Parts: sequence; C-alpha cells; structure tokens
Amino acid sequence: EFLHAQEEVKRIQSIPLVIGQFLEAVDQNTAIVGSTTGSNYYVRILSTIDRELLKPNASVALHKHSNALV
Amino acid sequence: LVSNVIELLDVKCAVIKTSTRQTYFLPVIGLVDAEKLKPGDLVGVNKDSYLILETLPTEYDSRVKAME
Amino acid sequence: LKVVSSSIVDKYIGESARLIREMFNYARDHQPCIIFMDEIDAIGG
Amino acid sequence: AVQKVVVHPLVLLSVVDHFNRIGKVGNQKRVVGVLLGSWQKKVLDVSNSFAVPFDEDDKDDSVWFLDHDYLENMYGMFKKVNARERIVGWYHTGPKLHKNDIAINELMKRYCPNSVLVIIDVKPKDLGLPTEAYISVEEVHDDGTPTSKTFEHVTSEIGAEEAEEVGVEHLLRDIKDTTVGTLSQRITNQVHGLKGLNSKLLDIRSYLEKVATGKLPINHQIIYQLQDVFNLLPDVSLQEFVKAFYLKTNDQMVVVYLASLIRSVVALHNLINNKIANRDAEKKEG
Amino acid sequence: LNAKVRLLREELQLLQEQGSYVGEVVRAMDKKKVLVKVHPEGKFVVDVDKN
Amino acid sequence: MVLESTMVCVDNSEYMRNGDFLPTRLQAQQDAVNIVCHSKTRSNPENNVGLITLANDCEVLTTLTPDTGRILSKLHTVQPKGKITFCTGIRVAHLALKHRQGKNHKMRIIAFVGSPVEDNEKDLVKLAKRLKKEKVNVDIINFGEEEVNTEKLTAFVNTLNGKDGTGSHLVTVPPGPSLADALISSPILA
Amino acid sequence: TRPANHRQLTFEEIAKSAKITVNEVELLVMKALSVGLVKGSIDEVDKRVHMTWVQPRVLDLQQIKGMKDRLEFWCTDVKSMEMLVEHQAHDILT
Amino acid sequence: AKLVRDAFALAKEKAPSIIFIDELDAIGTKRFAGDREVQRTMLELLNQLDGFQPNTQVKVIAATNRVDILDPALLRSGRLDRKI
Amino acid sequence: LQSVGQIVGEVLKQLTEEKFIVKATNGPRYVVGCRRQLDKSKLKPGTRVALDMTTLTIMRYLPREVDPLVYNMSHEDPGNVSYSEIGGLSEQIRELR
Amino acid sequence: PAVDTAEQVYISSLALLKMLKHGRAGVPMEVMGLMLGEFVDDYTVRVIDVFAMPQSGTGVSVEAVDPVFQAKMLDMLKQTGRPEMVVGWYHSHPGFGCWLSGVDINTQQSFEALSERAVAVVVDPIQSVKGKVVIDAFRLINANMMVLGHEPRQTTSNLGHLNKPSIQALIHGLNRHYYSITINYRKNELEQKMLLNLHKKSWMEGLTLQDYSEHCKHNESVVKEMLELAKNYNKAVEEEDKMTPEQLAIKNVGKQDPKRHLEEHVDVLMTSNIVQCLAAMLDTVVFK
Amino acid sequence: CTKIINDPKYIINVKQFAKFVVDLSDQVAPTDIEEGMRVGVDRN
Repeated sequence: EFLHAQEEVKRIQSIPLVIGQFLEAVDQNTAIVGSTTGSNYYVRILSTIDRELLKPNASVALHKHSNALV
Repeated sequence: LVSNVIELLDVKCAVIKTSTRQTYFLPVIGLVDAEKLKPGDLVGVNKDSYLILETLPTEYDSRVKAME
Repeated sequence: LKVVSSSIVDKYIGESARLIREMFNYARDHQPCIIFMDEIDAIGG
Repeated sequence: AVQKVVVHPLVLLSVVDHFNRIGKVGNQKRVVGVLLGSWQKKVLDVSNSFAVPFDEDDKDDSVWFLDHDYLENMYGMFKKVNARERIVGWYHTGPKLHKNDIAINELMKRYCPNSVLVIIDVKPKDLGLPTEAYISVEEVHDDGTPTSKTFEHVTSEIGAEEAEEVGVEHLLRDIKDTTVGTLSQRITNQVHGLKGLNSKLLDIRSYLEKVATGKLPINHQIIYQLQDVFNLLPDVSLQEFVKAFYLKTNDQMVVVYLASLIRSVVALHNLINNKIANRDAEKKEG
Repeated sequence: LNAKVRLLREELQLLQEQGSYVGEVVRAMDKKKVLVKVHPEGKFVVDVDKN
Repeated sequence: MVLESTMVCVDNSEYMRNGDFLPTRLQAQQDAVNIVCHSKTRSNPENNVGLITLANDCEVLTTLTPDTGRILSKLHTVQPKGKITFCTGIRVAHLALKHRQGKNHKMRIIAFVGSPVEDNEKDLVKLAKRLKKEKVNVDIINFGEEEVNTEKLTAFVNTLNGKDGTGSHLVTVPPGPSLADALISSPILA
Repeated sequence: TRPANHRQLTFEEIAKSAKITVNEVELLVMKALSVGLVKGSIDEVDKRVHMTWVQPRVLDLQQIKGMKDRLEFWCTDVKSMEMLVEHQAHDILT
Repeated sequence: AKLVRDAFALAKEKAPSIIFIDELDAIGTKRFAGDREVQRTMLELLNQLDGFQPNTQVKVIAATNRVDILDPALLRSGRLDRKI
Repeated sequence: LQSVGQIVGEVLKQLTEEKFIVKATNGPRYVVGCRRQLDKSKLKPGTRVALDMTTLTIMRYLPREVDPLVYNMSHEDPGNVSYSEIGGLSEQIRELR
Repeated sequence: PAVDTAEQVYISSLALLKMLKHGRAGVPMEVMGLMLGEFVDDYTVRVIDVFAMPQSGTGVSVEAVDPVFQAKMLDMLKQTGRPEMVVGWYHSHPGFGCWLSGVDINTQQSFEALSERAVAVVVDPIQSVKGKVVIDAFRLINANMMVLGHEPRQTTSNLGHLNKPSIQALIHGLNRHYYSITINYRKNELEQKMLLNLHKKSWMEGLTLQDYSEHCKHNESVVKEMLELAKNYNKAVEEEDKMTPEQLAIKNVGKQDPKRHLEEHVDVLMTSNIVQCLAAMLDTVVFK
Repeated sequence: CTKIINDPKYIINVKQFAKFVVDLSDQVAPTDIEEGMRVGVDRN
C-alpha cells in the first residue's frame, strides 16, 4: 500500500501542469501561487518538494485541475 | 463563433484566430474548400470544436459603414 | 536590408541584438546581404 | 506488409464479452468478428471490434456464413460514431487457426487489402500475450516448393490510450502489483523469465522431435534460424570473460557490502535510541 | 507503517480539493457577509466559514 | 402470399460460359434470376431473396435482402471463372437461411445447376435427408449441357420430398429458348 | 563440425582440409569474411582463426536429431536452474 | 487594426472611393500599453497603403497640423508622398 | 467534422526529453510532453507548436512567419539593377566594387 | 413505493472502458450514448454494454437519440447475441464534474417515461485522468414527493451511506432534483487476466542484465551521494544535541539526512545490485 | 447585430466576448431586428 501511495504521489505530477509564480508561503503544507492564467490562488504544497527551492518568487508547476503546487 | 484565418499551410490545414482572441490550428479545414480561402477571410468556426463550418460574407462594422 | 536611422542604438541602446543581431541573423541564414545602415545622422532623432 | 499490431484493451474485453455471450446461449467453437483500427506508418493500431454473425461446420470445413450486409451496416454505424477507425482485419477466439480461415481472410480483404487476423485467445495463459496477428502472403517460395495462401505472422503487442489506461487501472487496482522494482517482484520476474525460457525451449524441442520423426516437414527455413540461435550462445567459461565477470561481481559485491554496513549501523543506532528511550521512560516512571 | 500510509493517503485526498481563490477584503457587512475583491474578477459579497 | 426466404444459387462456373442459350449462358441465368426475384418479391412484399455463387468454394454476394436491387447489382460481375461445388453451396445457402431476419419465412432454395455435379450420390442423398428434417425446400433448375435429367439431381429432389411433394421441384431445360421464360412456368407458378 | 566451443581453427587444420598452402589460409579466410559468409576474426601469431559464423546451413535428419538432444540438455539445465531458484527463494517469491 | 482594415476593404468594394484620415496625428505619433495597440493601428494603415496595387482606384488623403509629430515611416515613398 | 482544434503556442524551454514548456498564444504557460513520433530536434526554443486541447501534449511543429517589425530587415532582393539605372556615378560605383 | 439507497448500478468492465473512450474522443465537446443492461431487480441495475450515439449539433438532448440509429443498432446487436434492453444513457461532462443540468434532467425524465428505473450516468474524461475514475450514476427525484413524502430513497440498509455527496453535485442539484446511485464495477477473471497484459513484462525482461556501463555509473553516483549523506548523518548524530532531543527530532523534520535520504538509497543500491548479480548468474547457468 | 445574413442569420457582437452568427428565437419576428440594433441573447 505504501508503494502504491508513493506511485500516486508521483502521478500527481503527470506532465500537463500550469506554470505559476510562488507569491508567499502561508505555512508548511500550503502556499499562495499566482497562476499564469491571470488569477491568484491559495493552494496546498506537496510534502516531497524541497522547501529551500521555494524562493520568494519562483516558477512553480501547479496541478491543472486541483491547482495544488506539485 | 466568428473567426479569421491568419494563415493557410499545406498538410489543407488552417490557423484560425477566434474572435475570443485565441488562435487554433485545424487538422482539417472543415466543411469549406481550402482553395476558396485565404488569409483574413471571415470563417464561422464552431463554438468548441473550432472547426470551420461556413465562409462568411465580408462584414463591415457599424462604425465602418458610418464613416461613409 | 535597410535600417536607415532606426533600430540599432536608438540614442542610448534602444535597439540591439533583436535590433542589431537579428540583422546579422538573416544576414547569415541567407545569401550575401548589405546591412545598409543609411542615414546614420538621424539615429534616435 | 504490417510491421506490428497494437491491440488496445477494449478489443480484448469486447472479444471476451462476445465469446462469453455466444457461449452462454448455445455452444459454438471460436468466435469471429471484425477489427477496426487506424494505420500508422506500418504499425496497425486496433481500437474497436464488433461481432459479426458466423455459422460454420467443423466437419465439412468449407461451409461458413459471414454477414456481408451486417458487416457493412455495423461499419457504417461505427463510422458515424467515429470515422477515424477503418476496417483493418478480423479476429477469432479459436485458440488455433482453422482450415477455412483463408476464405474468411479473403472476404475481409474485400473490405481492407491489408487484413490482419488477431487470434484473441479467451483462455488465460500465464506465459505469453493473448494476441497473435496473422496476415495472408502469396509468394513463389523461391526454394522450389509449391506455393499456397498460408498465413504470415506479424508481431503483436497490447498497448492502450489514456482513457483505456485509466479504465484498466481502476479495474485492476485490487490485483495489481506495485509499480517499482521491489526485490520480491524482481526475483519473481526472474523466475517467470526462467519458466518462459523453459516453455519456449520445450516447444522448440517438441517441434524438433516431430521433424526428426517425420510427423512434420523439415522447413529448410527457420530451422537454420534455430541453428543461428545455437551459434549465438554466450560460450561462458572463457578465461577472459571469466576474469571480467569476476571483476564485475566483486565490484557489485563491494557496493552491497557498503550498503550492508550502512544498514547495520543504522539499525544499531535505532536500537540504541529505543533502548535509551525505554530506560528513560522507566526511570521517569518512578 | 500504517501511520505513514494514512498520512500519504490524506495528503493525496487533500491535494485533489480545488485550490481556493485569494482576494482582498473591503469591509464586513452584516457580521455574516464580507465584501471581497478577487484578482481578475470583480467584487463579491461572500459568506464566512464557521471557524 | 406465402412468406418465404429464397436464396438463389447462381452458378458462375467455367461451364456457365458456353452459350448454348441465345445470348450466353451467363445472360440466360441473369434473366432467370431477375424473373425469379421479381416473382418472389411481387408474390409477397415482405419476402426476401439472396444469391450465392457456386463456383470455387462459395460466395454470399448478397445476404438476405428484401429488395431485388442488391441481388441484381451483384449478379453483374459474376465472372464465370471457376468450378461448381453443389453440396457446399447448398450447405452455405442453408446456413444463410438459418441466419434469416424473420424466422417465420419459409425455407426455399433455387439452384442453377449449369455444370456437372462432381459429387457422389451418397453425399447428395445425405444432404437431402438433412434438408428434409431441417425443413428447407430446394428447387433445382438443371441448366443447358448435362446428363438429361441428371440422375444425382433427380434423386436429390426425389429424396427431398417422399410420398408427398410440394415446394420442391426439379426443372430440366433442354437447349433452346432463353431459360428465363421456362422458369416462369414450373417453379414460379408453383 | 567444431564442437561449438573449440571454435578456434588451427591454421594447419584448415590447410589440410582445403588443400591450401600455409600462407593461402589467410587469404581464404579473409575472402570468407569479406563475401559475408563468416563473422569471426583472424589471428596470425598463434595461427588460429577465431570463428563466429552467422550464415546458416541446411540440415539433415541426423543433424536435426543431434540438435534436438542438445536442446533437450539445454532445457533440462534451464528447468534445473529454475527449480533451484524457486526452492531457494520460496519465502521471497510471493 | 480591424477598423482600419474594414474601412480599407469598404473603400475597395466601392470602385471610385477616397479615404480621408483626418487628424492623422492621433495614430501617426512617432514610435515610442496603449502605445502598442496604436502602433499596430499604424502598421495596419502603412500596410493597407502598400497593399494597394499601384495606381489603384482608391486614393487616401490625410490631414495634420503637425508633421513633426507624424511618424517618418508614413511619408516614405510608396505611402502618402504628395505632401501638399 | 470529428477533427478538433489544437491550440498554438511556443516552446519556451526544454525541461527534459519528455517534458516541454509551452506558452499558449494568449493564455497561461503549460508544462507538456511531446506526442511520440516527433523529432524533438525541431522543438527548439521559439518553435511554434499545436498542443492538444485536452491533454495539452505537443502534437506537431509549425513554421513561423509574419511579424510587424520584420518587413525590411529580413526581405531579400536578389534582383539585377544595372549601373546604367544609376547614371553619373561610374566612379562612385567603382569604389563600391 | 420507494427506491432503496442500496440500489447499485452495476457497470461492466467493457461498459466503463467504452464510456471512457467515447468521452475522451469528444472532448472538447459532449458525447452521449445509450447503455444496454438489465433491471435484474429493484435494488440493482446491471449495464453490460454501452454503444455510442452519433455526435449531433443538438448535443446531449432527447434529439441526440437518433431513433433510426438506435433501432438499427439494437436490431443488429440482437443477432450477435446481445438481446439487452436500454437501461439508461451516459454523457460526458468535459471539465466539470458528474452532475446534471436542466437539459440533462429533461432527458432523464424522458428516459424514465419508458421505465421508472432508467439510470443516468455521467462520466468526465478530463477529471478521470489517473487512478481516479470520476463516474456517477444519477436518477431524477420526483420534486412532488419532495413534499408529499420527504426524501425519495428508503434506507433499509447501510450499503449506500458508505459514500459521500460532492459539493459540485450538491450545487448542481444533488439530493434536490437528482439522487446518486452507488456505481459498482462488475469485474470477472478472464476480463481481469486479459487486462493484466497491458503491461505483463515478457520473460526476457526478467533475464536482461541491464547494461553494465550505466549500471556502473548509477552505482558510482548513488555511492557518492550516499557518502555525502553519510557525512550529513555523521554531523546529525555526533551532534546529538540534548536540548530537549524529542523536540529536536521534530524541529528538523524535512525529509532529510537521518534515514529518509539514508537507507532509502541503501535499499535502491542493494536491490539493483542483487537483482543484476542474480540475473547474471542465472544467465551464466542457463545459457551454456 | 453587426450584419444580417440572407432562414436569415445574424452576426452579433457580444461586446468583448466574441463574434457569433445566431438566429432569432420564435418569440421575436425577423422584421423587429434591424442591422446595428443591440439585442439580447441567451447565454447558452
């Protein structure tokens, strides 16, 4: 089951992701991402990501449907 | 949905810029003939499929008619 | 090509690469050409 | 020619459904249907397949009725539904080819010149794919032998598209092995490959026995393909290869030893931490 | 192991939830509706969650 | 007015091409099939008729259809370039009838035997016995050159109906006037 | 005829079999490689010719019988190895 | 650009037509995000002028109180040249 | 008729072999992947592509043309105008040669 | 009478695949088709086959059901051996989730006119992009009984409240005008042993020795990164800061040095090396 | 309605949304709608 869960987490990042700008991190497990579509969103950060890479304004790929940063 | 044919390329295919301000490549022109078409022509493409359904006669905006 | 007094420095640097190299660009991806920066006395003015 | 045939999952479930429904009411050996698919450069991609009424007499082997109008009407309906699919061949669930398959193949060729017969077995076999795409070849045989219609073979593989893949993943989410090379699955796969090699070698040996006893003809072709196989044997125990392979085994074993040392140290650290935690809890108890 | 699996499953479940909009707040209205200004769209008089 | 499905077996063997009949054997059989199909369709507007070529192994050019247009269109391009196999043709026609759209339609097969039947008498008698119980009526039209009133075909028809016979007839047409007119007499009327 | 393991051919053996002088074997083997009939390599110091033969040959009933028993040995070896692996890894197999 | 193209197309449809772009300074300002749209309107006009087959049956007359503000490219050679 | 449109965008960057960054013509920028039987060499930064409308997967490359500014800095004139056309400058033309 | 929340729309393996394929063909538009199955009893609606209806300018509406096409399709499928009845209809909702709009409700009522149990299915080919298949079965709630009785479905069992309503379906009218039906997937062996062949792995793949070049490169890279990680683990353990160590282990949790990027790599290395060595020895034994 | 086409068809500019070629509903008569008149349209 753990292996299947890992595969699911990896499948969350599945290519067709909308690029967005990381605006500011509200707190771990969440952050504000400004989607390139032209609307600011509040999304849920993925745990596996590296917190160091989350610069004040960096390009973050967002899930196309759920809009969670992945 | 009214649209314009920015360019026509040989595979027979058209590049359409919808009145919604989006450009869409068409794998096939549609229900009209590629020969009787050229850049800039008013072509009525479908709302979602974005396939050309019928050529539209040269339309003049109300302002254009008023300028006369 | 002709770039008469425009797109190469534009007073300051206004024009360069995309207005200095794009020149040499086609000026190479093709047969011999002449930049012809005519009327340099009116660049950016 | 056809370099390869990709049979999408729906074709298989359609051919399992047709066999089940025909078998449930009445009893009929084999099940014949028309395969619909699109042509890549040389890789035929079968996506959909529809049943066609088919009565045959096993005794005569030359009596068989296949609807022409029914086939054409079904194809017209499917073209209305989705026109990207053109007829590309036929399938029959019969595990083995049949003497009348050539006539059916000609009838299919009447609708598609490049017809591929995919024999979709409906009996789960753990060793091998469930498809075998066949084509009709008329040649002069070169090697002074009588020529006949026969059935040339084309490689078959089962692919899928996004929608079919999603459906398959949902369907087999309770009997699916975890994706990732867990050592258990790797060792099991290696065992499976050994079993497959044994089965293939047994089949080859049975055919060789039949040829030697005369029950089947000496091909004079493909046989020398087996000879080439026997020439391509690795020829292990050569001194240079032995030294190189020992070097590689030791190079891998040193890394395995380092990994074992790391694992042992981590386990010992965890044991120390747990022991100290237990001792601290006991001391704080009183 | 079960705790790890449950954590991963909860993370996946929460990820599927739609991302929420973000917009400035102009002023409270009736102690239950707040006027907000989403980024691309216009003003909206929205209700407030229980918490 | 009887609802029956006819599956005419038009022969396209090589022997079907020695024009002992006026225009040619093929044209004579084409006129015969046209007349038979028109008579069957007119007798009842909801009946069906199909054709199977009897050359090589067999062919099912036109599965049972209510319109004679498909049958007539397929009749052209018959291309008589093979040899006949009567028993296999009758078996295939019987299978096609079994695949009838409406089960109510009465069985009926019209065979245009224009080439010698190189089949054993025992095979024909066994096929006739099977057809009898199955309940399929075959109308044999001996065509052109053959052993006058071919013994195998006459025995087949006789066994298809024993001690009582209706809807099962054998017609032998000696060379002369186009066979289309002859068929209008014996089979079509009764 | 080589046992498929001692594929190295001595120069003397080739000279005797083909009735070609000692120096002619080099050119003969080179031609055999060139036309496309053998895919091996040739060594002069040891006067042995490496053999890797791709061109197939027609067979005889006796040859087929020999190939059949050799393949029987091969499949028995494969079965023995599979059984050993399966029995030794019963716990991990799953 | 669409408005200019439609006006020129209407001028084409009528055989003997003249287009009078009065107060050309509004769209003829020297090249310098409304600037972008106005520059595009200008390009369209400079094209519809060069799209004319020479000595065609449509003539364009423009007016302006300030030639200095006018873009030099507008004058050129094949475009408005008769600086009355 | 069943044919559907495909959005037009530019391949801004090359993340990996099977991952691409495409900025839709008048929309957001998507990270997408190539269809399969496409020469990844063609999909270089700036190349126009026609993404699928649903999977957003790059399906085909298209040539780039038009552009407002490029009308005099790209056009080639491989004509033949004799020096007789420009008279009274035989010496001046000599220096050019 | 009343419908039990225990009713279960049985969707066969073929039906789900066909519906997903038809929905994915239409996107960016909406496809629709009739569903063939049996109303086996009051608490179950079994769908065996689904055949797409041709795309038409009308959309998914009562006029999308071309009567001639449906009649001929059913007549021709009867001959093959599928004498099933029309149990319901399905239509794809690209983008948006499984819910029913006004035209959808009208079409559902028209279907119900024939049979009171004509279930309606909604499938979104875009949302169902991964192991999740967003498929819902909906039927109309007599707005009359909304007041005449109360809710529309008896709850004689717990087989239905083991699921949850969706904000989307709730917003578009769930439990108000439409009520969902638990979708059970009828899967059988033969149809599950044939689908474990999409990726079955040939016997050869389990005897290929990888390539020793990139195998050595991978081993070297993993070993170097594990050396760096061992340096980090050294720093973390030798520190052993006791300023509330229980709090220290929780204030430095970032999926880092200690064990996560630790023995995870040990497992990767050892699995790869053991598998490669075992395959090499199996080849050395089996092949000569 | 920018233009009227001749069943007649009407080209309608939905301010900034897009350009559509629509036809009148049975409620209104064709004579009522004239070129250049601003008219309402359903959202679907």
